[PDB]
Parts: sequence; C-alpha cells; structure tokens
Amino acid sequence: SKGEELFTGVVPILVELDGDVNGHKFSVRGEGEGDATNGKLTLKFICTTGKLPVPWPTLVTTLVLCFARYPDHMKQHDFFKSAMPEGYVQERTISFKDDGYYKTRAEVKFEGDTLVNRIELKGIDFKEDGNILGHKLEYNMNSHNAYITADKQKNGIKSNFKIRHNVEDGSVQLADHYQQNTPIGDGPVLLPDNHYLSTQNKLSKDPNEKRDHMVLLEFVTAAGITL
Repeated sequence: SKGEELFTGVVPILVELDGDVNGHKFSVRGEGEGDATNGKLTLKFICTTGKLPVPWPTLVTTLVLCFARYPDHMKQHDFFKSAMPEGYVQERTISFKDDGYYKTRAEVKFEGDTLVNRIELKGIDFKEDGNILGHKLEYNMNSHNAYITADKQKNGIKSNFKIRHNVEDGSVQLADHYQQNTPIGDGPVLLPDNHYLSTQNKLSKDPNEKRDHMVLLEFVTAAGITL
C-alpha cells in the first residue's frame, strides 16, 4: 500500500480519550511512539481529570493497529496502514461479563507527522462495588490474539475477541470486544484474508509521576497466513 511507506520508522503518537462511565466524566492523554518494523509501542498515559474512575487495564485496547508488524508475505492484508494517512474510524462495544459495557468511537489518522488516536468512550450499566467502578482488577496484562476479518459491505474490517482481566481475588473478568473499522478517505484500501494479531505487553509506573497514569509497552504482530 502507499500508506505502509509512512511506517518504515518510529512515528510519534498522540492519544486523546474523553470518557463518560455511568456519568463519571474523565479524560486521558497519552504520548509516545510506535514502530511497525518490530510492532513496538511505547506510551505513557495520564488521567488529566484526577483519578481514573475505571481500571487502567480496561482501557488498553481502546488507547493504533496501524503499528502492528505485518510480515513481508502478509503485507497485502494490512488494512490499517493502507487507510493511511487519511486514517480510519475504529468503533467497539466492550462488554464486561456480569457488569456494564463500553461503547467507543475513535479516529486514527495522521495530524501532521503524528499518528493520532482520538476516542470518545461511553460506559453504562456498571455495577456499584463491581470490578470496574470498584477498581478490583490487577494492574497486569494477558497476551492475546485478535482475529481480523474483511467486512466488504463496509469496505473495512471486523474483529471479535475476548480480553481476560485478572481480578484481585484470583477470578477472571472477561471483556468481550466487537470491533469494526472503516476508512475515512475514499482511496483504495486492502481488504484482508482472515488472519490475527498477537499482542505481548507490559503495564508499569513512572516512579516520578504524581498523577494517575499508566506506562505501556505493547508488541503487536500479525500472523496466521503462511507461505
């Protein structure tokens, strides 16, 4: 794709999320960089409105799949870069089992030389004293695979995948994601054969940051189409 040429080096990233969870309004700003060569993302996120009123791990998937590393033989299946620089809309419903759900609408596009992910998030039906509003999730990560399928009727891609959040009592809190992406521009995009994205990541803290925050490292690699 023409868009893939924008990803041969490390690219600065800006993430802006405005959220409303059960009427709790909050904002997150993230800044860092991504390299599709190795699939590596390094970002730091800050809640700019005070304490984050949901658990940081539940926002990881919402807070830039154009930085996934597509192997050479899979380059023709990289929808996300093909839509650049004009970008794409990424929409999700994220349903937390036995709890509420997030609805997210994001635009991922270049604004100058920076790849920007701007998200509006709405959460409803979260339970008082549940794992989300009660912050009962461990500050940690499970590696995942997310399967990507073409959505030709929308000139885009869909994905359904479950995230497993560890709860403080040793249970697991599933977050079932339904995702759709559509190009912002009118130019040609690559509609992929079925494949998946594999993630390995790491959530940490900046010992000198006083605000509520999350330091994130995430590798994303495309797989599932062989020679």
